[PDB]
Amino acid sequence: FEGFYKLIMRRNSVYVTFIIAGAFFGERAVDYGVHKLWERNNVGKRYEDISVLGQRP
Amino acid sequence: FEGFYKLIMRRNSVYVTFIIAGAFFGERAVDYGVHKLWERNNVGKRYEDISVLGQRP
Amino acid sequence: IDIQAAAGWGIAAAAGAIWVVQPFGWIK
Amino acid sequence: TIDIQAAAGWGIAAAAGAIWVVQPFGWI
Amino acid sequence: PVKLKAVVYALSPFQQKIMTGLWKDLPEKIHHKVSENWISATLLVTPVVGTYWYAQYFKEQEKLEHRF
Amino acid sequence: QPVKLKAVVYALSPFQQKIMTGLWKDLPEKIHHKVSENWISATLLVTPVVGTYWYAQYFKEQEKLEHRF
Amino acid sequence: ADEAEHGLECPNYPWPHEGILSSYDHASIRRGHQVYQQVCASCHSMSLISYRDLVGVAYTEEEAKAMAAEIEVVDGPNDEGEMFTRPGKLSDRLPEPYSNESAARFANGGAYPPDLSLVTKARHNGQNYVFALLTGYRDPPAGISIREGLHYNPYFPGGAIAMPKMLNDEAVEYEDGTPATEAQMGKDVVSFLSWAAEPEMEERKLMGFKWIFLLSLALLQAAYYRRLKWSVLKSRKLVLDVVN
Amino acid sequence: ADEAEHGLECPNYPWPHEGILSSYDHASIRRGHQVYQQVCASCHSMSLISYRDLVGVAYTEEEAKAMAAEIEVVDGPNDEGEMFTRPGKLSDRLPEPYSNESAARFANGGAYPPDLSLVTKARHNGQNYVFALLTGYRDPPAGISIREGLHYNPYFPGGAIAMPKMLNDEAVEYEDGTPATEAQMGKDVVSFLSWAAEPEMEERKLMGFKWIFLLSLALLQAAYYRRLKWSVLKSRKLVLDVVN
Ligand SMILES: CCCCCCCCCCCCCCCCCC(=O)O[C@@H](COC(=O)CCCCCCCCCCCCCCC)COP(=O)(O)OCC[N+](C)(C)C
Ligand SMILES: CCCCCCCCCCCCCCCCCC(=O)O[C@@H](COC(=O)CCCCCCCCCCCCCCC)COP(=O)(O)OC[C@H](O)CO
Ligand code: HEM
Ligand code: HEM
Repeated sequence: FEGFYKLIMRRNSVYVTFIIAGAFFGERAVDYGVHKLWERNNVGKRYEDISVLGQRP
Repeated sequence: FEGFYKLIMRRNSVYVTFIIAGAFFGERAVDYGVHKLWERNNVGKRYEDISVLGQRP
Repeated sequence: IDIQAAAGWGIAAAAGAIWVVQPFGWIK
Repeated sequence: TIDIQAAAGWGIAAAAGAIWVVQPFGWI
Repeated sequence: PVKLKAVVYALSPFQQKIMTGLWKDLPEKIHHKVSENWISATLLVTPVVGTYWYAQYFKEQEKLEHRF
Repeated sequence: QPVKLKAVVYALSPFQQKIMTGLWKDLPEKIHHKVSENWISATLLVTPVVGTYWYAQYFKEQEKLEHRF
Repeated sequence: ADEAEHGLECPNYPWPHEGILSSYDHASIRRGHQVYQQVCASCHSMSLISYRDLVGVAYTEEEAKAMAAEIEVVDGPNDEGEMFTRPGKLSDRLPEPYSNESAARFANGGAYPPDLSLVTKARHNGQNYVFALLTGYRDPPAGISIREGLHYNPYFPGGAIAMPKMLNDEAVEYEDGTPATEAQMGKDVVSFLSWAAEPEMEERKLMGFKWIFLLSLALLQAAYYRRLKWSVLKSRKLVLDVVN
Repeated sequence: ADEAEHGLECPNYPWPHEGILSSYDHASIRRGHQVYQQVCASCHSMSLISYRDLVGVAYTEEEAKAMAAEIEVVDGPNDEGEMFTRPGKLSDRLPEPYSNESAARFANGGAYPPDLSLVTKARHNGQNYVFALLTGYRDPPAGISIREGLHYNPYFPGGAIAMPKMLNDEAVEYEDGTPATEAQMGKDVVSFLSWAAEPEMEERKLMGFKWIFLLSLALLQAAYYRRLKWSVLKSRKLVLDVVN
């Protein structure tokens, strides 16, 4: 808690590390949520929802 | 050269026209002389000196 | 302020390298 | 009354330069 | 360099609210925008909309008059 | 920063002087000066190159002769 | 006069892939590809598409492999300098029905059936237009005669098309069992053509949602930053002697 | 091994086009072209040369037109969609002996006769090399054996070439009655090849002579100009207080 909260505000290197970590985690979390809602909005329309997927003849 | 100076060099417009004329005429004269030397040095080797020119069956 | 800063800026550079290039699978 | 003479001289110069770059002897 | 005489009092950015002013005096803001700008707006919208509607009317009349 | 100078310079107009004859004036002294001042420099430049080239050709010739039946 | 020249407007249909968060219907893509193979490919080429493009979209790797191996592709030269044929691979493009444009025109009354790789992107209102033209062969208005060899279609500009009607009931057999009605086949083939013209649509849409949400957050932050920096200037009290 | 790997070096021959004011011998170009089309062309392509290139160099326009008309060029497709044949024209490239590189290798024991359009520029000391190779077929040195299908030529790197000796005496007949010995045809065909590799040579040399002469005059003027502008500085007398 207070250790990181005192390092981030007092040393720019720690703040820069915090920015990089936040970018990484936030971009992954939005990629994940945006794909979850995309999957929910398109039920049955996926390539792997094809019933005959695997029998061409 | 002071007589030629009083006709060509008194005004820069005349001088500039004289330079344009010298470029034109001198380049033509040099071209003619170079072509004369080329012809004198390559007697008998020209396309127009092919004995059978026009005579391919 | 010289060694601590060097360590902090090295940590930031390493984190930025892990963030730009994401070789999750090269931990072998 | 010298600006007019300067204009005439430079017009002659411009004409000479035109005939010299493009050399339109086969068109005239 | 212009010779200036003035007294300027300023407050620190960290001692004031940053965003609430967007939504303060909102009726005044709308009223000023409408009352100062309605002529300019008219002079911009009227020719475009009028020309468009007249062109549509011309096309409809021309289409009808070529039928049988 | 500007420099503070005290000097007197006299100059002659370019149209009052000969322009080109000074190129071929005391030519042997010029050659003397270039050779006398520059012979060590010229030696250090040329000798390694020519020596290495000559040694390489000598090596190639002897090697070619050694492989000949 | 000009009414026939432009052609009748195509209506708007609720395609499953319209919408900022809508994917293709992949079963419909596979059905439309079957429709292409058994009807369209006789005279239309799709030269921008290859068998490997179908993998992970409508078929497995093995299915597309066998499908490619069922065609013959010109290869060579061999070591003797002579061309030869071989079964197709995944990387091979869809086969062309004609050697060249002139041979296509000669076999179709002088009209050239255009390549369908980008047809939906190559016409205004492309998906709807193709669906309406495919399902829009009907008798011409009174007083309109269509010259021999052409067929009337109000959606087609001019009204007289050189393509005959070939979407008919039971024209295809569907492996999934859905009735191969005219409207079903037209919808499925337009879905396949939409995918073929715009194969990057789903990734692109998934990127637009994520990045507009993120950039809107950034816009909020930037507004706060500008206002915070400018507050010291906007709230300042200025005292001068002048009045008017 | 040691010396055979690089080959025997070619001599220096006094070519008529050598010299800063020396042109090609155009009658020799015409003779070399007949040697080419009568001996070389059955195995070597000249894909960079068109029939129009010969006009004004070795043939009249009607001569080259009839030459091109003698050959059969593929063309099309026609309105029905088939490839056909037509007489050659001035704009056609010289014909290819083989359909592709694999066919050439199959016809020449696995070796590919290279295109001769730039061969004099594509080998070190090119003109001399080609002449020496063509006239340099002879018996191998004692203790050296050549496998079947190859011929000894000390000029060729390695000494074993897939080309058989082709410049045999009177292998061509000359329109001007020039006796067609092996050396004569070698010189003529090298003249033709050298023209083919550098057809701009005569214009280039004329330009070079003219502009180098003019630029030398300009250099003299530039030296005078510089020294005129600098004389006021170089002849100046400078008086200063300092001694040591
Ligand atoms: C129709 C009228 C003529 C049109 C042409 C006008 C331009 C002619 C070009 C100049 C020709 C004369 C060149 C100088 C002749 C004098 C030679 C000479 O003695 O050398 C000069 C220096 O002159 C030079 O350096 C030579 C510069 C010549 C520049 C090259 C001329 C270019 C010719 C252009 C012709 C047109 C063809 C090109 C067209 C593109 C010596 O100078 P100083 O050392 O100062 O005096 C020595 C003292 N004493 C007199 C006693 C010897
Ligand atoms: C110091 C003056 C200002 C700077 C100019 C520098 C001049 C000093 C020399 C610099 C080195 C020149 C380039 C060195 C290698 C060139 C030699 C070479 O590589 O061989 C070529 C041959 O090199 C040359 O031919 C030299 C040409 C020099 C140009 C001489 C022509 C002068 C024309 C104008 C007369 C100028 C008189 C001025 C009077 C005021 C190719 O020979 P080829 O057998 O393949 O072809 C035959 C044909 O002749 C060549 O095209
Ligand atoms: C269901 C399968 C087919 C589809 C989806 C299809 C699609 C299309 C489309 C979109 C056009 C272009 C219309 C335009 O210009 O805007 C077209 C034109 C054409 N199609 Fe097809 N087609 C199919 C089958 C066929 C078949 C089987 C033939 C030949 C027998 C054919 C022959 C043509 C011809 C000749 C044209 C040119 C028509 C003209 O310019 O008048 N098509 N087709
Ligand atoms: C006067 C007629 C010909 C000329 C001037 C000519 C010219 C040349 C030249 C310049 C090369 C390149 C040698 C090298 O790579 O250094 C070459 C190689 C070759 N030529 Fe020709 N050629 C002629 C006729 C022929 C004929 C009639 C044949 C076949 C019957 C032939 C077959 C080949 C082959 C196979 C090679 C490559 C040999 C190898 O790389 O081992 N040539 N020729």
